[PDB]
Amino acid sequence: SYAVAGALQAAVYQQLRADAVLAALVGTAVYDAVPPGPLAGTYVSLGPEDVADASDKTGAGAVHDFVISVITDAAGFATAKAAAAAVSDALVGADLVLSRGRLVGLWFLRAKARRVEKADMRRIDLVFRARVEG
Amino acid sequence: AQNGKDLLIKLDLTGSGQFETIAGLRATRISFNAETVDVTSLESQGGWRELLGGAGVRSASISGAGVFKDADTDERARQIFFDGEVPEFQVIIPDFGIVQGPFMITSIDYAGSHNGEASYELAMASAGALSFTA
Amino acid sequence: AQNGKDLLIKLDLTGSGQFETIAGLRATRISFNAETVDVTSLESQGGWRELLGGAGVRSASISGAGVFKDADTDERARQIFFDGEVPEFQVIIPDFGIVQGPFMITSIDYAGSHNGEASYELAMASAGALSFTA
Repeated sequence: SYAVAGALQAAVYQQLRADAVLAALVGTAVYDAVPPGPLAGTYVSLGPEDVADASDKTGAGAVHDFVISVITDAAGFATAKAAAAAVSDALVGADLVLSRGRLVGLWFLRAKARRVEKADMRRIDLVFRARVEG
Repeated sequence: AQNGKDLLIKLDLTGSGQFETIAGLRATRISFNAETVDVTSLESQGGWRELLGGAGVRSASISGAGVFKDADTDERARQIFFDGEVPEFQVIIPDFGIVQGPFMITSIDYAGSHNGEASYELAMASAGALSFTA
Repeated sequence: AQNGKDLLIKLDLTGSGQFETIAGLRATRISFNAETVDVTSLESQGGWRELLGGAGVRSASISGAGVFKDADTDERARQIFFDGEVPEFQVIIPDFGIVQGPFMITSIDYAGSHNGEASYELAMASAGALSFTA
């Protein structure tokens, strides 16, 4: 990663769990590190980033196509699509504040949505682009 | 840096100080030009071309494009073309600011295919004095 | 070097000292002329054409063209053609200074096109002594 991405994940995690919806759909189950226990089963997960270095002569920036996946164990997955509807409106047009550097925009990209393991879990990825500035 | 979504172009609905952004507007480009009027004498510094600057005519052109969204402001651009007017357009630069110049509406072209969206491009050219309110 | 848009030709509104530029004029020219009075003797040390200099009559011809902007200074150019008089005019060579002579407006002509603007040309001739105020 570049210098910003340590604080970019800390900002897009704190923008979640303060959004009013998805505190009523997913609950407290927004985490990178999944805590030990019984695995609630409608969680979201925010880790797999990748950077693209949109830089210049004066300073440097980056383009983060970070992935926020929504997992559900429900029978259908209109539960996950309702949960990622709550993910995406919390992030597009972010106006976040970072700890190191700035971001200028948080857009949306590809969002694959398929059946993952043994046709039982339903995971829907959400790729968001974050053009940041170091 | 600044966001690309905050760089907008916008219309005169009523014609007197009423500004709304147009439509689905996927791309904007305010584009400036200068006619580089040459004054090179028989002796000039060793053979380099000398230019005058302020005597040249200068202009601006706006090239907007995006999806066809029928708004109060998309139909307004139609009425400028059929009844030829030069209203006070406005291109806002994220941190520079309002330009506030009279443009004509030189080229409008609505396009559509059998499998995609309804789109339009929208070309302009200058018609008077621009401004810069910072 | 010097810009061409500071080469203004001025017309009298009241006929006494109130000098204003005519209208939107796009090309302007003051043209001086001498008469080359030939004095070629029998002896001319090889047959070179000898000239006299002081004897030839001298003239100044104004040529102005531009767009029809119906200012009051443009109507004062129109009416002095009708009751044909020789009012005082003033050409400002941009950092030479002032020409300040009387001129007769020989040819005025108002032209328009279906796809163009209304344009006027304007040609004047010397009517008396010329000066140079600088």
